[PDB]
Amino acid sequence: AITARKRRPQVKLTAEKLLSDKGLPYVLKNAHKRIRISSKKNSYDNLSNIIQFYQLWAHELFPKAKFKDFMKICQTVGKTDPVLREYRVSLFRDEMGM
Amino acid sequence: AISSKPLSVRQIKGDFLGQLITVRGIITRVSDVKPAVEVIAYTCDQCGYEVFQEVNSRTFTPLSECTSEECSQNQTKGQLFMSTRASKFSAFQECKIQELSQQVPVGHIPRSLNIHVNGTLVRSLSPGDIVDVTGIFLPAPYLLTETYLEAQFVRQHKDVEERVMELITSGDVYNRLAKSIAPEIY
DNA sequence: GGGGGGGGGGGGGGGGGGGGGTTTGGGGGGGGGG
DNA sequence: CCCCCCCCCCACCCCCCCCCCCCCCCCCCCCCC
Ligand SMILES: [Zn+2]
Repeated sequence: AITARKRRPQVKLTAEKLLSDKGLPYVLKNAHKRIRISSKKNSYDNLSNIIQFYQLWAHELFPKAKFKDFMKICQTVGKTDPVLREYRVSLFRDEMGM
Repeated sequence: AISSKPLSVRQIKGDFLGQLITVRGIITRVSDVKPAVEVIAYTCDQCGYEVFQEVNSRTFTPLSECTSEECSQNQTKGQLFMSTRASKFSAFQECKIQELSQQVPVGHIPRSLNIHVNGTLVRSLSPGDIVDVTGIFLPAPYLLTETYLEAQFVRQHKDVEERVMELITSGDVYNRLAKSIAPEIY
């Protein structure tokens, strides 16, 4: 019966999006393929070989945030969300189930 | 048939605005060529999805925030930066046409008009040219509007090494050519 | 002993209001005529 | 050679911006399982 009034929306990294296909399943699809670590390279380069993939994945998943801030958000949702816990424990449960 | 008739500049009245008229006069001044944007291309720093603004006036205001869904759905307020590589420019030039000195009524100042010419038609005109030009007679933002003519079509008012043999074979050509210099002079 | 829910602080967005955006005379230098 | 002339040089709307207010998010604390 009433004409609308606008209110500002907001978006944040929900655990559902973190569990979308481009979320952690993307990590499982691509991390072991893309990160490579070797004695043939120094420690700084090996650390960079990790960080480059996780940064690109983080930006492609949630481009809004800086990489460190994204990491804090990920650590904190990891500290809290039950479905994310069930997923992570399911990963190590699958490794147990091998 | 009206587009066929060559109008002198002072016959171009306000009722002609929007019509494809044809004008006649002398070009008193010509601008150097400069580029003008048809479409600005902006890169987006934070997603790489470019965005476009078309320009349709003598001025514009540049974009700031990435309006693309790639940023907007991610509510990622990325910043836009203009690229001259990807923006489409068109060649622009202005010329001032004046009515012919003979057409001026007794005591009046000679009247004049701005012609704007775009694209490949640029640098078809030069100062001192006497010329007929077809164009759209248009207003521009200054209720009194500035006005100009968007040029569309131009009409300027203005083998041998075998052919020289026609005079050589006739002979005594130095004496005759010297006698051909101003024959009306005794 | 850990996770949820309640309550308070702090930050960001959105709207509203306001201000800004040519002639005439004189001296000195430089050139031309008597 | 000297003086006069004449030439030069000079004195109302729209955008940006800022201020104010309200809501939403994030952290801390307390209770429940
Ligand atoms: Zn963007």
